[PDB]
Amino acid sequence: MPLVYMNIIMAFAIALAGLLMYRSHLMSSLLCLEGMMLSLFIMSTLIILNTHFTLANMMPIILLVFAACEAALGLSLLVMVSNTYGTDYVQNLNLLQC
Amino acid sequence: RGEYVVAKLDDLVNWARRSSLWPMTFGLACCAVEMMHMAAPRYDMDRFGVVFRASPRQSDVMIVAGTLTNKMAPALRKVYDQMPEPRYVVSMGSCANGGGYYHYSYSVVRGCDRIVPVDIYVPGCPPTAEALLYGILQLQRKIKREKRLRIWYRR
Amino acid sequence: AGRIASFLKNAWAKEPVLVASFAIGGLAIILPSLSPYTNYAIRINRATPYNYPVPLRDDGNMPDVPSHPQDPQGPSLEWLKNL
Amino acid sequence: MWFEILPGIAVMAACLFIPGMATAHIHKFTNGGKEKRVAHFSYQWNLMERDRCISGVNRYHVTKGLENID
Amino acid sequence: MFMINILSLIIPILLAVAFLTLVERKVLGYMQLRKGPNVVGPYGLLQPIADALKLVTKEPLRPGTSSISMFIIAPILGLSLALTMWVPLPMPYPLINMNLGVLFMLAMSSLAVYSILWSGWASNSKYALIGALRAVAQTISYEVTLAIILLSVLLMNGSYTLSTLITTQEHIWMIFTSWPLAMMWFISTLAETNRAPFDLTEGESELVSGFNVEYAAGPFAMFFMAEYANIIMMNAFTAILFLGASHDPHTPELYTINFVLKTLALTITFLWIRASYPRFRYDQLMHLLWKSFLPLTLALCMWHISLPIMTASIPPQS
Amino acid sequence: YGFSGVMLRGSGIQWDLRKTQPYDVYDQVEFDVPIGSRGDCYDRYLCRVEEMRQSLRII
Amino acid sequence: MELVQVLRRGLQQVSGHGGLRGYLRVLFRANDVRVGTLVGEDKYGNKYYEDNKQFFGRHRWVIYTTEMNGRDTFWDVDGSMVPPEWHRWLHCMTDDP
Amino acid sequence: SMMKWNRERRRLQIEDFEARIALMPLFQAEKDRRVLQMLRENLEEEAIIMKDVPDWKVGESVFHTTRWVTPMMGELYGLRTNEEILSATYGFIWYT
Amino acid sequence: MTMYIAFILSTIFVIGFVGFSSKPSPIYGGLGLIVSGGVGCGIVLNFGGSFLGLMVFLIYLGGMLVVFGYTTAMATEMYPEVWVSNKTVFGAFVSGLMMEFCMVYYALKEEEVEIIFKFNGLGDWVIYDTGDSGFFSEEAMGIAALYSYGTWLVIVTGWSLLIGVVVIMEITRGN
Amino acid sequence: WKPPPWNDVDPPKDTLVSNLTLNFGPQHPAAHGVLRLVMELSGEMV
Amino acid sequence: GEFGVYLVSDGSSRPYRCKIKAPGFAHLAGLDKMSKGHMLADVVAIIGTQDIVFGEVDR
Amino acid sequence: MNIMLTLLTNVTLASLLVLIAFWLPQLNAYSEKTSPYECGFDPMGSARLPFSMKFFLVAITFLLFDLEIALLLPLPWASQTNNLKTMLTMALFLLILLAASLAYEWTQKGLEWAE
Amino acid sequence: PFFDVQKRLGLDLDRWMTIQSAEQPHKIPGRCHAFEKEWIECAHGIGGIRAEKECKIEFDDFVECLLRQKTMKRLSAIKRQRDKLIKEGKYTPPPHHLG
Ligand SMILES: COC1=C(OC)C(=O)C(C/C=C(\C)CC/C=C(\C)CC/C=C(\C)CC/C=C(\C)CC/C=C(/C)CC/C=C(/C)CC/C=C(\C)CC/C=C(\C)CC/C=C(\C)CCC=C(C)C)=C(C)C1=O
Ligand code: SF4
Repeated sequence: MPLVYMNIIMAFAIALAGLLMYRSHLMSSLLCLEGMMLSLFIMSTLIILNTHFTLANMMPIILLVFAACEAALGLSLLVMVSNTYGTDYVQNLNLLQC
Repeated sequence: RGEYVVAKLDDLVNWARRSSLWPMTFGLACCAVEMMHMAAPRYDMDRFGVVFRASPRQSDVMIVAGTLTNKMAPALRKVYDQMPEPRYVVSMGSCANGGGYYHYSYSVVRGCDRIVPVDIYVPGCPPTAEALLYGILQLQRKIKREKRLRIWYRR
Repeated sequence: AGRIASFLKNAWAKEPVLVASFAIGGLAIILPSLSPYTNYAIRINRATPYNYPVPLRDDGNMPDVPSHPQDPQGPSLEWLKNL
Repeated sequence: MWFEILPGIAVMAACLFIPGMATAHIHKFTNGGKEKRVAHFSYQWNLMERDRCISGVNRYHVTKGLENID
Repeated sequence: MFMINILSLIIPILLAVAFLTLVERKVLGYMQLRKGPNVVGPYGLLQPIADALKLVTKEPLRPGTSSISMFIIAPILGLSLALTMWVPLPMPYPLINMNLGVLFMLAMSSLAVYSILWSGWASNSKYALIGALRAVAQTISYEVTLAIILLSVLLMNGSYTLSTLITTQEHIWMIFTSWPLAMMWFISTLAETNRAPFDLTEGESELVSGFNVEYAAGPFAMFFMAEYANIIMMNAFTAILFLGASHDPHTPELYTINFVLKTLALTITFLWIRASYPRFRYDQLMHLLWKSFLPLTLALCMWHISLPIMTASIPPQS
Repeated sequence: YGFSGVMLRGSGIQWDLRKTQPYDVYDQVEFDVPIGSRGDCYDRYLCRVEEMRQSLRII
Repeated sequence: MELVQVLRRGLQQVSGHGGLRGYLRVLFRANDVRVGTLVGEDKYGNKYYEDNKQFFGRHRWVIYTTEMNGRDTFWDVDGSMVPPEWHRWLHCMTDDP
Repeated sequence: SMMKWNRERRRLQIEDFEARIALMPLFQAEKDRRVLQMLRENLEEEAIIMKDVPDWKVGESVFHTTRWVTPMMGELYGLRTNEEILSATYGFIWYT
Repeated sequence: MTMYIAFILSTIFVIGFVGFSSKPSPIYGGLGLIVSGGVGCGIVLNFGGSFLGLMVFLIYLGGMLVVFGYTTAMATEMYPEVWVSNKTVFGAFVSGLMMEFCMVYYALKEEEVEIIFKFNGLGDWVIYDTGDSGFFSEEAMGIAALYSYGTWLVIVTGWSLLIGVVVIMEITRGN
Repeated sequence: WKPPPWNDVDPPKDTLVSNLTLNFGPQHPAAHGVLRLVMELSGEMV
Repeated sequence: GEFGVYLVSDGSSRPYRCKIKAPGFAHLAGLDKMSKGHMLADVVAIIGTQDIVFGEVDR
Repeated sequence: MNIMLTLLTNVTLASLLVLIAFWLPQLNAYSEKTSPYECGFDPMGSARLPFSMKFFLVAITFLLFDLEIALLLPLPWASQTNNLKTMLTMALFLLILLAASLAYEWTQKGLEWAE
Repeated sequence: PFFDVQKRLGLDLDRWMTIQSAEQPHKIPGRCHAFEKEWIECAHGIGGIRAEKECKIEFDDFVECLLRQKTMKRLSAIKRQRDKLIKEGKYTPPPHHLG
């Protein structure tokens, strides 16, 4: 079970850890999400190029296709939190707690 | 010899500075209009290597053209501070030179020299664009006579 | 005519870029079905050999398959040479 | 009266000339006069590698024809 | 001697960029009844060297509110990419014969905006941030049409390799086949290079100097390097794409001369339009494209998608 | 707003001191005042160009 | 036809200025190569030419002297090197040299 | 004009592809001989290299089946020199 | 040396990942993702794929430019942070960098690490396959079959993109 | 933990606007160099 | 525009009060009314359509 | 071999030019010289506070538009298939859906900038 | 599939990409086409619970061909032992193995 796969999997692991931990902002978490997407693309591309699964090379393209759509929707959510909140931080997003 | 080498380096650097004097768009009063007419086709600053450029960060010579008043003097001094060295100040017109018509007013600086060190004094009210071109050429010769690396060699 | 012609003329007056884009799009949509060369294009894409024509075992019967590339029986693309 | 403009392009033309020739000449010099063989697909690269192998001197541009075979 | 080729694709390009300033200040000045630079030596042939010397000996102040690291990495990014995007051009024989040269150049052109981005943000100025955002909007709007027009034009090429364009335009210029797109393409080359009448990132009239406002001496000269190298490379790419030229395999010098002349003519038209128009107003140059360029280029994309099929003229991929 | 000159002439207001209250010998020369239409920048620019032409006539 | 004559008079440009050496002398000093009738010369050495065919503004001109009053003026020159008597004629304030 | 030129280019590409087809069997024969020879060389080297090893019966297959497997490029050039592996693996991808 | 290439590029990929996963200012996180994406495109290039790497390049530069344009607009602060300014971001950067350091340390000596999956790290040149692509790049024919084979994928992707524009419209409507 | 509003809408918060205010003034080529235009603007719309 | 002077004498050889009515003053007073919703570039156009001169404005 | 050698040449040449630009000219720096430039007078104080961008909708839909060109770009190789009818229908499907997206944005304010 | 509408309508939507042995464009074979074909033809209709016990060595060969380290571990230990014993002079490579 070869080496480059280890580096891409480990990069995805740190990006998953980074997403699941917030510090201040909303953009940073979204960036960490798209980094997870990047690691997924690189991994899948490596897998299918190595296996000569020619009909499956469209799969990373569709990955990126829905990647950009989710990034867009998340940053529109950030637009609205900024419009109703002035800023984008998450610790002040607490109105739903009670 | 080292003196000859530093001499030639002085000539090269001084030639570059004098042949690409980039002035600033700091017209203040009627003295700016002549400042435009020498930029007009007849006299055409461009052929002498001088091309107008705002944003003091990328300019060398300031032609203070027009009356320098009290309300503007802090802005002029600050803007002169933004200029990275080497920098030169050309004073156009009697108002920017020593006060001009309104030398005895209450809100006029009695000479631009009181705020920045003026390098070339161009007289006129307003100076003819030929006279301002002559002042710029005089500043050019001034840069030509600089002895920076010579003084460094004789530190 | 009437309302339709007036609308076309007003659209040509006001927004000619939209009129041109819609006309080009409609043309590019509906012409390719009508044009007879489309099939030709497909055949050309079928004519271009990328993989080897792997030979098949001659167990006798099949007459159509050539026994040599120069042999006359088999598919030919003289049409492409002429066209 | 724009002929004074013309030198500016002229030398500049020379500037834009210098790479286009040089690369070509370099491609001729480093590949034995002939054009640099371009491998846009694996088949061309296989041909180039077999040329390097057959040449015996490990340069693909060195070509052998009828004299090499018996 | 691959190093020799690399140096021969850099120093001549930098010299051409230097003389681009002189030919601009002369052609423009002659548009405006002036004479342009005339004093330094014969016909101003030393002005590029003179101001080159000044800009690298003038004091390169660093603002107190800057971000040092990006303030420095931005000029390097700009010049490095402007120089790198010259390597896949099929000047007789391309230096780097890439199978996806068009996509590569699109990628590096899209990267070049990041130099403007980081330089504007790191400078800590109102004008610089304004110019950075105008650059954001301009380059995204024009990049969409850049990609679509490139696809539409190259549909007749058969692939993305730059060299085959010469084979494509063997008997006729490609502009006779896609003259509408070419017009749009030219405008895009005007805007991606951030030139007139779309030079709103600098906006000398309204933004003093835009994203170069806090850039002085060497870094400023370097951003100018990137801008003018991009101008010449874009005109070269336009010449390669549409105005093809004859290429004798035995004498590539003929194709070199023809290509260089076409690039020179396209650049001269760049300075021509720079001195014959007012300047666009931000949203207009956006509303120009998202409402007039984008629909037309989509329609032309469908037209050029269908065109080889309806006429049985699909170009080969090899 | 106290506007005068072009900014009146550029917004339909038919007023010009050279004609309404002639001074010097302006009651002798013949010229036309370029009344504006919309009051925008373009209309005022066109008014200024036409004033240039009419002043040429007066010269 | 006019192309040939145009190429030709460019050689009268170098012929009038004392050959090639004087041609580059005036080209590098006065930045012009145009010829004109020698209207006169002053005691300081400045040569004073006129050509009525040129448009108003360049019909008269000076090549400044190489040396004046113990100062090398081969490379650096200025407008104050004009003697007062000739400053009238040079600035088109009179037609009498 | 583009239609006519593209049709001619299609004919030329067909001609070139059929030339490649005519030439492919020799390349296939030479390639299979080269890979078999390389595998033989690696096996002979492994015989000497795996001698004092506890248990490394040489020439052993990994797949339980007996049908031949296209050998991985690592097991075709493992003992070869550095330039050989660099040119074999990153050869076409790096040739620009 | 040029022996590994892919190894070093993967390490730069991970370092770029650490850069933006440490929650710095979103501009700096964008820069980190930029370098990570560039070196990832390099890895994909070195692994016999050209179109995919350049597609990552172009698409991610577009996305990250829009992220910047929003960052300095909406998600900014009077005091932007650096990877060394705050102790929290410094701690995250330190944790990530020393972690990957010790992972690659345990990797490239033993070359038999078990972590999560068995990782026999001899060399990425090994796993390459001896093949012949003829006169067609496999990846090009692969992603070119989307319009011929994957019609269903065409339909679903187009529908998703159109309705994505619709939702980007509805979410940002603001009453 | 006061109960959520009956209309389930939080009251609109206070103003959070931070519109730019730059000196379109001296040394600017458009401002003739002797103007000081202090413009309170939101982004580009003044 | 309508450039005027309110000259107030006193019977001596020097004026007592010379007030200068300046069209530029009134035009610049109305700059804000003009630039409503217009962007910064429109403001650049507007302060130009007045032909604003601050020698006359500042008196 | 060639591409990274190139890239290295450009980056080191640029970094060098930066080095000579930043170490040779003998700078003399003081506080007011590096003060931020605000058309003369001292800035009000900001340069990092939120800067409203009214094309935020336009900016974000650029992301989807540029995303679709990833689907679009395989066309030069997609034309050379044996199923030209399906390829043509799908390519026109992508282009028609992009036209519909652009038209929906145009009609429902969309491309028009906020105020 | 949960609600397999594809078999009901006889319409192909995703089955073309499910496996590596399907009809690829231009008849390009997969890297492990033979192993996948053998494994699939082995456990077809037999049952997804009988497949693990019955078609085991076929799937093992296929997964090896996919990842290849009952072969690459062989190579790694070969190279390790070679570099080990060559260090102190037990073995020298033959000339054809270095040029
Ligand atoms: C109504 O009342 C008003 C007032 O009322 C009082 C006013 O006051 C004012 C205000 C007054 C004014 C604005 C004043 C009036 C101003 C004007 C009219 C403006 C006039 C302007 C002009 C005449 C000039 C216009 C400019 C033009 C046409 C062109 C400019 C273009 C250029 C390119 C300029 C040159 C600049 C640069 C940077 C280029 C030079 C650089 C290089 C060549 C670099 C080369 C380097 C190399 C070769 C390096 C090589 C390296 C190598 C080979 C290797 C390196 C490697 C290594 C390792 C070392 C106004 C407006 C007003 O309205
Ligand atoms: S010196 Fe004369 S012309 Fe110049 S600003 Fe003063 S009054 Fe006006």
